[PDB]
Amino acid sequence: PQEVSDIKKFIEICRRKDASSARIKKNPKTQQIKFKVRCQRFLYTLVLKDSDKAEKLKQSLPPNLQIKDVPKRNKR
Amino acid sequence: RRKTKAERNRIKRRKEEERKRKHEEAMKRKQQQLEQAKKIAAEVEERER
Amino acid sequence: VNLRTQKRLAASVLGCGEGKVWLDPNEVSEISNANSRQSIRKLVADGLIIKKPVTMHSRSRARELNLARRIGRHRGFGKRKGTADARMPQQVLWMRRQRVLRRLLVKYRASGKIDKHLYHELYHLAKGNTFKHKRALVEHIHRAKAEKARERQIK
Amino acid sequence: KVTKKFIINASQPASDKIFDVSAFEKFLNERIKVDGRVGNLGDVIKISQIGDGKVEIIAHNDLSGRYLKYLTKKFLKKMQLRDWLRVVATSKGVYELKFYNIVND
Amino acid sequence: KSLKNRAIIPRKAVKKPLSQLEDHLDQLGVDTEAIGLRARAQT
RNA sequence: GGAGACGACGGCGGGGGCCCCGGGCAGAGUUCUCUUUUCUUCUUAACGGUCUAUCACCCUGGAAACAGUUUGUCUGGAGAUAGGGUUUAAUGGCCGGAAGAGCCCGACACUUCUGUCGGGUCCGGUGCGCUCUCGACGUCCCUUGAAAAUCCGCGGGAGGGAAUAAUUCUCACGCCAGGUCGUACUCAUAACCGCAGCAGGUCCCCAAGGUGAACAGCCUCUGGUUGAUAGAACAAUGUAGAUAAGGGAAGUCGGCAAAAUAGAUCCGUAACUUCGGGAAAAGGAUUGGCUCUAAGGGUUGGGCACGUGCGUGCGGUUAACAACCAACUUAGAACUGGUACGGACAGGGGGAAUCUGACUGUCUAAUUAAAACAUAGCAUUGCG
RNA sequence: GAAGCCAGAGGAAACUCUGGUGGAGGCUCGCAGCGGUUCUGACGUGCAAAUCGAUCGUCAAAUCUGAGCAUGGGGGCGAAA
Repeated sequence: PQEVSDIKKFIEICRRKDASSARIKKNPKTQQIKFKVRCQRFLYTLVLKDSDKAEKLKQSLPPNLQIKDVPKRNKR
Repeated sequence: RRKTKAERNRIKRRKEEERKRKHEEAMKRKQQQLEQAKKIAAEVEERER
Repeated sequence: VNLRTQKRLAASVLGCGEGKVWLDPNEVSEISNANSRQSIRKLVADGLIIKKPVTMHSRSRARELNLARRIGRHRGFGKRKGTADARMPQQVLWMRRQRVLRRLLVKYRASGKIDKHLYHELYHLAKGNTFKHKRALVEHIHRAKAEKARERQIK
Repeated sequence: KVTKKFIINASQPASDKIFDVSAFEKFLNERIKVDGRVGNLGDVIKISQIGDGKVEIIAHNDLSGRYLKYLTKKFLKKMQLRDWLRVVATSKGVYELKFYNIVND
Repeated sequence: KSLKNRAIIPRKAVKKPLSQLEDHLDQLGVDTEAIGLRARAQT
């Protein structure tokens, strides 16, 4: 797993061809939001403060990329 | 001359403060990119084109 | 009715020893019908199988004995069983004393109370077992300062 | 000055006239100790009844709800209700007294 | 109590019988019919 | 050329885990009385990023009034101290993984099928502790404590290389592939060997709390057992464990056996001697509980003038002061119970001599462990 | 408690004395392990074709031990019985 600290790098990673899926994790106790994109080798995580602009980053993400919110319980 | 324990502790605090300042500066840079996200996406698409 | 399998499965499911598994004695037929871990989990959720809590091992007496020994009880000659060195090594005492004295001498030299020549002389006296503790070293330093000041006033 | 509020809700056994709220308030007044001394509430701890089988505790020291639950279980043991009533933390600082699960035989 | 060899089963893990609860409240002098323990008992 | 690739032992320092202490939420137990109580959960992998971590190395400069420095006396004009840097080394901090997991608690639902939803999972401290690991030292040797597969660096400069652009880049990302065999269970007072489900034998890893010097003995937690034909009675003689008035070896081939001694602190300790020993020689004084006192530690922190938190130029060694934090030993004193105070457990009887083998060591598995054998030392013989 | 080391007191020095430090030894008490001294011991068609109990020797090394491998009866191996 790798942490991406730059929005431009994260957008390029999400525009890569092997980007199979992406998910959004919300941690309200720490007031943070994580964008995780699954590629062939690595899972890339961008960590942001929970904010409206962080919500609008989803619209700048590519539309063909499937994006899902993480539920509160990981059911098997 | 030989420095004292207080001077060594002051140097250590100064280095810790520099590391902290770098961390907040990097976080602020990431935030500014987050508000400038749409223009960044436009530039990435233009470069790909 | 034999419940050895159910007790083994309940121990594995609850993550405890088999001696901590309680099977309901009034539901022996219903428990005997459970042949799978899923049925065992269902019985645990229904409360027919529970995990018993641990047996008490309190530390209260150990803590009170530690407090009494801290304030000085139970330390007499009738209580000691090892030799004085076995209880408290002289090598450990010497190591602590030498580290204390060298730390104090380094602090004094760094702050500028003593000069480097006096530091070296006191270091070798401390290695040669002149000073019993930090207080004795401090009085020796004060007397050396007084003698040096008297010599400077005379000259 | 930090102020903590605690609720002991005994409304259901109080309505069933099993639990005596005034006796419980007297018991808390005589048993809560401050600085290791009973009868030393002073201006630090206030105990009152806010009605409907509820006891309200204001603390300005570091009084703990676990200590309040300990004293509540002591009162239940004195009143022969320990085997039949349970003190359950329902919210932050709220402890409710309720019956254990009953089976119809 | 047998706390030297084993711990006491917690009271919340055992369902108390309604007859025993009614009997104990009766000796404590509580009118149980006015409060209706029969509806409160599970089955 | 390096790695692979290397002994044993000793103390010291760092890190993980375990043990221990305090606070907090939740749950459980105790509650005649007492107990803000006792106990339980409170966790974070590989793989990565980032900031740091002893040795060592580099730069300035040139040390006697020698200095630095370890528990351990080594280092320095072959360049020390000091000041500033560079690097080997993480099981260290933070972040990604990762809370979505696991764990704990609660409220509903539930013929079964099945569950559903809430609340948390936090903050510190300590060490001659135990265990593993790493590092720097040191000691010993007429003993100096593997090899190969395999991987990497360098020396060399053969080839191969550009503006029709080239690239034969140990960088990032992307694409493709990974066969065969073993894998249950026991590892022993019933899964092995001893004719057996035989009190024998059979190689390792992990190893909690109390007492205590201590993986001694005794008691306890986790986890296991409660299996070894049973019931009744209590004669002799047994086997095993004990006590016995007075005497105290009168017993017996023979003090055989038992008893006595035993831990720790202190006083004291002869002959002989290869000077190392003898020695814990011998012979004495003491030891519980309670309430106190004293001693032995760590961290942080100095005034001006300017420039502007650092730089200077100064000025001062009573910080010999304050604030905060912390653990175990040692000594001294009063009081107090007593038939006992290393109260169980654990745990030398001592001495005077003689013979004998120098010592440590070894053998007759299943009757002999010894003056036997070996040993170092000494002497002789053969061999260029 | 051996070398080595530090300090103090002497001694012209070599050295001497005192207090520490240090941690050597086919040294020593002793747990496990290894071994096998003693007992009118237990057992004696035994739990056992050599076992059991107490006691005892040794316990940092000429210590204990696994696997792989070598030596084969006119032999081997033998701290030699």
